[PDB]
Amino acid sequence: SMEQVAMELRLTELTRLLRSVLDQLQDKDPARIFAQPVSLKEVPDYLDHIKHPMDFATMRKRLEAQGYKNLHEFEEDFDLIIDNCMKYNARDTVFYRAAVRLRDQGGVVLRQARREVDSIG
Ligand code: NA
Repeated sequence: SMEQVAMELRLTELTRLLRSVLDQLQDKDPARIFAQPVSLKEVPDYLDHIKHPMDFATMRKRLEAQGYKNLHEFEEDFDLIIDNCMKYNARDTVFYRAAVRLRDQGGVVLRQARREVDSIG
């Protein structure tokens, strides 16, 4: 149907907007602390601590399969990156501190992307 094609164009356009959001968020992580999944070789107990791991590569895979239906879903995954790190790592670590910074600096990027998704429908 033509209705299905239009829904598809909307998903594609959301995907394009989210790809740019994701590059912008990831520049707020120059150290590449959240670039890839936590290694289970190197942190074998990780899953006893954190039930839903997230990272930017896993988000990028989901994105390119147009697996985000809206901004809220995308925000949930971003927030898992931060919230996971702040539980697993203590306050006085480079890892926790990099989450706080990614959070604060990501907040601005997301505040405008919410306006762009409402605005552009
Ligand atoms: Na903790």
